[PDB]
Amino acid sequence: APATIAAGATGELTMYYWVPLAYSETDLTGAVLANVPQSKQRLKLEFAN
Amino acid sequence: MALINPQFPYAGPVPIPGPAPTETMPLLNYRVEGRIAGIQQARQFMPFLQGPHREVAEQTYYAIGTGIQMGQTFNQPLINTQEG
Repeated sequence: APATIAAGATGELTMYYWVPLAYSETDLTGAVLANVPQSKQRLKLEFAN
Repeated sequence: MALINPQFPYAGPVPIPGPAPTETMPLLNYRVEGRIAGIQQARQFMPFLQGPHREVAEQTYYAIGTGIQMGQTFNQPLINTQEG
């Protein structure tokens, strides 16, 4: 992100989030079985305004 | 394994203020019944094949035949009239 957007300028931002389900890549505590065709999942995301 | 000081000994522990005795006793946490959700599919479209592979390639063959074998016009030798 730019540290300062001046009067009349445009800034480009980038951000990465890791939304965890399992605890780590070697500990599967919290992981989700998703081999079920009729049961959907859902990931709701609210963004800024 | 401490040594008792005979000049300055001490007694056992005296009562002190306490930490509100029910607040050191926990509740027993109450599990409800659960379910691995959904109807599971029987098979998965796997990204790798599940069988063996071969390290080296071996040359295969198939038999073929030749053809109808014909006769020939040989160059024929001379007669052994004691020169040969």
